[PDB]
Amino acid sequence: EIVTSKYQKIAVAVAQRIANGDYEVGEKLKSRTTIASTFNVSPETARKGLNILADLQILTLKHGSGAIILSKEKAIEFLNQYETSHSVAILKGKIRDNIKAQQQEMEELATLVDDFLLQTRAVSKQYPLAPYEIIVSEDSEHLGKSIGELNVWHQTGATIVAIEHEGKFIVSPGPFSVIEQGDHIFFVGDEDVYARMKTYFNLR
Amino acid sequence: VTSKYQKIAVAVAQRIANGDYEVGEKLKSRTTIASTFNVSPETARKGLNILADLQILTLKHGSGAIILSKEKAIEFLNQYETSHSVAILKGKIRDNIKAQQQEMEELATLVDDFLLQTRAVSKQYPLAPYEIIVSEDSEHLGKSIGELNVWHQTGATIVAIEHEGKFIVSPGPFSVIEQGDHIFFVGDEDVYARMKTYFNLRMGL
Amino acid sequence: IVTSKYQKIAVAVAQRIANGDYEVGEKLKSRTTIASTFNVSPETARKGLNILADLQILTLKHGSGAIILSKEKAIEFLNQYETSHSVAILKGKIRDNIKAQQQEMEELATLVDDFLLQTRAVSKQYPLAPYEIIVSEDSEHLGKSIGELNVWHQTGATIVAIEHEGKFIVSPGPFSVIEQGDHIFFVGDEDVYARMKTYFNLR
Amino acid sequence: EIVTSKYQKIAVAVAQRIANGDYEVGEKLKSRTTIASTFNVSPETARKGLNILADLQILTLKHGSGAIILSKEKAIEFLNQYETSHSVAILKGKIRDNIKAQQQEMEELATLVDDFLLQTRAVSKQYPLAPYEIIVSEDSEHLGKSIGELNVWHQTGATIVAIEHEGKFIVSPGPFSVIEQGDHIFFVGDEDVYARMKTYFNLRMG
DNA sequence: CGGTAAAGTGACGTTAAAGTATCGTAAAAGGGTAGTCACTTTTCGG
DNA sequence: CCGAAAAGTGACTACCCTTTTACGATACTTTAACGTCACTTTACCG
Ligand SMILES: Nc1ncnc2c1ncn2[C@@H]1O[C@@H]2COP(=O)(O)O[C@H]3[C@@H](O)[C@H](n4cnc5c(N)ncnc54)O[C@@H]3COP(=O)(O)O[C@H]2[C@H]1O
Ligand SMILES: Nc1ncnc2c1ncn2[C@@H]1O[C@@H]2COP(=O)(O)O[C@H]3[C@@H](O)[C@H](n4cnc5c(N)ncnc54)O[C@@H]3COP(=O)(O)O[C@H]2[C@H]1O
Repeated sequence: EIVTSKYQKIAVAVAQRIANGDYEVGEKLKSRTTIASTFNVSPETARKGLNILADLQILTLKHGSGAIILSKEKAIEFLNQYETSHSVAILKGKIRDNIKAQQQEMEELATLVDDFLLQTRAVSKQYPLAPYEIIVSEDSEHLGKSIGELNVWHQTGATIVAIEHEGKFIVSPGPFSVIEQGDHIFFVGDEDVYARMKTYFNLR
Repeated sequence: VTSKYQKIAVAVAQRIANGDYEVGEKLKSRTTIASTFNVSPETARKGLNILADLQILTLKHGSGAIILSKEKAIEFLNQYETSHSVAILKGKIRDNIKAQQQEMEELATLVDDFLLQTRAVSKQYPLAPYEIIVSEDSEHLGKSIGELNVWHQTGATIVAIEHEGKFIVSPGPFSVIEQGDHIFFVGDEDVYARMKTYFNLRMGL
Repeated sequence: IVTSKYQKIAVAVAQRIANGDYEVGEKLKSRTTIASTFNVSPETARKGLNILADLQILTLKHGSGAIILSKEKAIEFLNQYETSHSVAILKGKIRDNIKAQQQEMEELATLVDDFLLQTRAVSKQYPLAPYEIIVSEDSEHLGKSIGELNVWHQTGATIVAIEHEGKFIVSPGPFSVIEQGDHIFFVGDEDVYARMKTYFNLR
Repeated sequence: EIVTSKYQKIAVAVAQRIANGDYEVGEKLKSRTTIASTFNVSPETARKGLNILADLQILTLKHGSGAIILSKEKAIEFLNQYETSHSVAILKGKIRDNIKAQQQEMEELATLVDDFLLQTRAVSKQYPLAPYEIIVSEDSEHLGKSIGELNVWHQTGATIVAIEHEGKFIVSPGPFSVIEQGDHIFFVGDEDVYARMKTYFNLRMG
């Protein structure tokens, strides 16, 4: 997710304090070791954060001395740009997460289409008396009705051989079997009957 | 297609060009660069090798980095930016997004035919139908499936009739069963027993 | 959680057994011959034959080959394989994947929109570097607007900003007034700079 | 872009000949080196192509007797089966080209947006001013006109500092400089002036 | 009171460690190769 | 004319080579800490 440098984190924190006014312009800061203990960091790590601010003309520290705040206006500008552009950073990170996730989806797609082709080949390899099958997952006035109430053969030309409901099968279902949403209908007919069944159950 | 070494180069060229490093001021070479940019000394060294190759600085003094000319640093910045991507980078990203949008449209249509080329989905379950040859005399011959009311008589769902070697799939109630036809139907073993009895086939094993 | 060629071998051989092409008594060819017929490794063929062995469709205690065991259990295995593998279920997954990818790209499009909006355009760090003069000398051109002076036609300069009493107006237009002591920021070349200096009596 | 084993090619070729009738049913496909010489291929790749044929039950094999042709109807059916499924597989191979190019453009997008962030922080470190740069790449009633004819400052609030045309820059352009399609316009102003310039030159660009 | 020297503290620079990424090597599998094995056909001899 | 032997070819198999994928190791980069150096302040002495 979001990771920044600890050095940067310290720099941003102290720059925010300066911009808020805790450290006024011209405020002395003979520091290193004291603020290092405030931040529970090695005294040396403190400078790693405060000379980056000096080259950026936010403060001035002579050798062996304390940091003197220089420009309120420029420290404010820098802190603002950094935080709003670290929001630029968070948006950037979300784009990289999104594109990597999409590469993950497209890799799954690759294996799916290879697997799809493999199954189409293996399924064709038999041919005893293959029937036609659909999943009635869309809303339709034909759901919650029995096969006889629908009068299926007269509506679509299909002969239903089996209904799968909640993973269970009824073969040779008869007129009293009910077709419910999500059920699988196995049926025989030709390509036109398959097309009729798809339209009849609002499947495309 | 770029690494942060270029960014270092631009940053230090910017300092030189603004006048932050006065004309002829010396840097502490790798140590100063690493302390400033947080970049490693090995990348930094190539970063400054860039400005050496363009004569913005000289490194023949192991001590550090001597800056040479502010005018050449400004030249560097300009050509660098123009040959790289800034407002072009915004345009390139837009072009990339639109190219991928078109590629996805092509993909959507490809898959449509791929899926529609499957004009049906089969199962090859054990639901494959029993086959009986109605070769014996029977009161049921010469009648239509609907007149017989077959499912209610035997529990069978007829999927096809073979008559004179020709098949009718999904036969409906008006198809007639004639002597010698083959009836294909789904059911279980008990449905098979009912069909065999119904059509006077008790002789068959 | 379903990817295998050995399963394709398993179903193929089970379909042969169940249809009756391979009678019960009959022996299958060598594990190496089946691997070559199905164009795969002997090891994957070993997995396929182990599948039907675990389902008691074949036994391999003989080196000559695999002996067929049960035609009905091959049929029993075809039913279970149908369930596990699934047919249009596979197609449906591809449609869902495509739909999810389209939504992910819509999210990406909007993300980039804000990223690019930012708030403004950009910069090319050009030597456009605008000149600055301070109009501190007396001049008949002071107390006049940029349009009244017709500056570009007089000096070749394009004024980008005026500083007046320490405050800035950027893109000033023809109605902005140049007063004594103001700073004029402008673009042009060295000759334009020279014209501006002379024009405002800065020699 | 085609990856069918050599064996499989050999099988298809000889099966096609059988289905055409060049190799009749009782006629024996004898001479294995002689079959290798027919296609100038190795005799063992040919022998195995024929073996895969024999195992799909198109021809029968036996010592001393060249492969005898068994069934016309089934060899014909199998030829047609390979004809459909192989093009199905080629269509599958196509979606692969799409996913590959798109993954490449995503890896490309990732680098582009990383550098875009790099540019934003780099330009945030500016000097007195950074003029907005627009590329007038869209069709517009304003193209082919001079800055003075357009009366740009009064239309948009922008002061144009330079035009880039055919890679050449004119600084301090004046009213007689013309804006042509594809030019880069550099101008000063604020965020609102930028919005006016973008609208004025038909750059909504969604 | 002024100057000098010493000590202490803060900063800067350099080096080391840890984590992540990339590349190379190795292993496994899938597909082609020649050697061997057997069977059938042809020729010769009885 | 029939039988036997030899030769040629089909059938068989163990193997080898090539390609792809996965894992491991090395390298690089970033962040932290130890050490050393400089500057400032104080105290003491002249
Ligand atoms: N292929 C077949 N196999 C076995 N028997 C068949 C049959 N076709 C028709 N019948 C029999 O004839 C009756 C009328 O069939 P019909 O198709 O007109 O009218 C049918 C049909 O439109 C529909 N239906 C019933 N089962 C169906 C199924 N499995 N598939 C499609 N439609 C079915 O409900 C109506 C009443 O069905 P019900 O079973 O009470 O009554 C059925 C049934 O006893
Ligand atoms: N670089 C530019 N960017 C944007 N628009 C430009 C432009 N150059 C010319 N125009 C537009 O064309 C009009 C006539 O410009 P011209 O240079 O002849 O006549 C100008 C010019 O001599 C002078 N002027 C105005 N603004 C100026 C400026 N920022 N710098 C220098 N001269 C300016 O006053 C006259 C009237 O100015 P006004 O703005 O009413 O009208 C301007 C303006 O609308």
